[PDB]
Amino acid sequence: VSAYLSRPSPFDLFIRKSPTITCLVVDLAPSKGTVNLTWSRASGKPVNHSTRKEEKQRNGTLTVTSTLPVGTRDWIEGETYQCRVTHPHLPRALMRSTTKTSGPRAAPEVYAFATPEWPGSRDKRTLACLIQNFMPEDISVQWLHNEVQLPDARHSTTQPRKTKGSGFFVFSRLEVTRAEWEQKDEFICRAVHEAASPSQTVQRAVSV
Amino acid sequence: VSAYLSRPSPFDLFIRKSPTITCLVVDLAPSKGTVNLTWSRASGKPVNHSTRKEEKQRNGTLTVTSTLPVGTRDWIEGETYQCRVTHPHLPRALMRSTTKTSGPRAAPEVYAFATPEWPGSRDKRTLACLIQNFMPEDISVQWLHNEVQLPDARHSTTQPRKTKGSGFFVFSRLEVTRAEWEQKDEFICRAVHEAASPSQTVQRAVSV
Repeated sequence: VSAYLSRPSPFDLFIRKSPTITCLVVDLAPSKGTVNLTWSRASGKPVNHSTRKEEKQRNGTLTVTSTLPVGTRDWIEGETYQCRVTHPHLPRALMRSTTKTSGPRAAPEVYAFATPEWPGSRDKRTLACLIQNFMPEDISVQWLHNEVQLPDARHSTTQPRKTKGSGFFVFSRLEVTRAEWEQKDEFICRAVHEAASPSQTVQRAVSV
Repeated sequence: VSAYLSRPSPFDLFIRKSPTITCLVVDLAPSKGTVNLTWSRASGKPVNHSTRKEEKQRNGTLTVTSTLPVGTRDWIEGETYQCRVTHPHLPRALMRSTTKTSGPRAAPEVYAFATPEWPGSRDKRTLACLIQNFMPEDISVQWLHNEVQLPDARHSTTQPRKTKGSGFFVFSRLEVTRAEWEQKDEFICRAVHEAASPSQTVQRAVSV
């Protein structure tokens, strides 16, 4: 029985302009009672209506999440939100809180590229992107075929990792068909991040 | 209070030829009693002497690990080892087990490269490597300046991530000085993995 609270994704915060935070509760072994999640603002101000999702996987996880729409300005100004998790059997209630990260800011550096695909085949052509030197750690990464964005499910992005002083880096891998591999020059890796002024967005086409 | 048991690193198993497994126990809040770790072989056979390490970080973690030297052949043949963790306050003892992963095998594909370093500076030149299409997920990655291996602490490697059917991929980043950046053609990314016959090793120099 664990719980996690995540900050808004930069994409939802700066592009979409409709930030949300999510409280995720994982129950390795389900005993039946209801799992409650309560939201509150440290400032005492009112919180909006949240969305609850319950999903079972007979593997060993009754996943439960609650997504709370957050004010854009309030979040940027530092409001702190709290998720109070109430599971039937446990003594004390779980409590998680989140706020914007403070500290210095640094823009992301983006580098997209293709992996050598030397004939004689059994395959998977791959495009990949390295995004680095950014801080804080929150960032949204997305692939585009020119001006149109591809579904998220198509790429795999690693978790932000610290480095030597610089800040953070993330790596994204995108497997593509032979067809789109012929127009790889048209694929673009885009990063959305707070420190990337103007418009918190930085992108680069696959170098060839 | 959590526990983790890891399999041997491919490097220790195939190059060094002296495999070890490690039981790591993390105690977020220390109450003082002793933390015991007991090793056993599912086959009942004798286990060697293990090495115990205790380290404190007033942050909130009394880390404790026990490393057990493992037989090369026994491990390759499928022996299963168990770590029985005994902490003072908890009711039942924690138990973790590990064995070689079964299933299909696939060699790693290695691609090393340098990130564009366009003048006008405040910096960090970087070399990076993408290793993919391998399975099982255990792999050792290392950087070398020609024939000599660099200290591990110098690079950062992501955790193996699944993909679409293919298998796994891992990304490694290596920040270098302006000096070594002049001889980047000499840096090599090497992967040690079971399916990479001959000698379970595959490497590639930084493409330029």
